Amino acid sequence: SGAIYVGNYRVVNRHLATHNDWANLVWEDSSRDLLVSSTTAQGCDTIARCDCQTGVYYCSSRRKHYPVSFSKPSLIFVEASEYYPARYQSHLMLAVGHSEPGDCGGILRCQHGVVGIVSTGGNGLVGFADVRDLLWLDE
Ligand SMILES: Cc1cnccc1CC(=O)N1CCC[C@H](C(N)=O)C1
Ligand SMILES: [Zn+2]
Repeated sequence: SGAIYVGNYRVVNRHLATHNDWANLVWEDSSRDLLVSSTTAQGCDTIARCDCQTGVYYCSSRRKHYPVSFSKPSLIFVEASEYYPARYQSHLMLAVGHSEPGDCGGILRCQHGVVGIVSTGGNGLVGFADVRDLLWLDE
């Protein structure tokens, strides 16, 4: 679990969105596993606007942060689950690192701010849904 709070927005994994998230829907993209809902309170996370390929992510299954090198956002094949059929997930970045299903929502950050959130994993690889292109999150 985990979310990004920037301005009047809450960014979560689309497969983990709540009833409240859907009742206050701003935008969602099944192909990205992202959903953004509105909030009454003001958020202070800073979104990175960069092409960083190194950063640190929070791994709840280990109660630890890990430094990683990650790939640029791309279309990557993702196995079927109770949430989605087998498909290509877009805007996804991979790194060599530990992750388990309850790890989705963990933040990946570089020196510039929030890069994205944990969205996939398995086989010693963790996948992060990028948020750096969503420029509207700041306005
Ligand atoms: C096995 C594992 C390890 N770390 C994080 C997550 C996981 C599970 C996993 O990859 N997915 C299940 C939930 C939906 C995901 C998606 N974006 O389609 C895919
Ligand atoms: Zn950066």
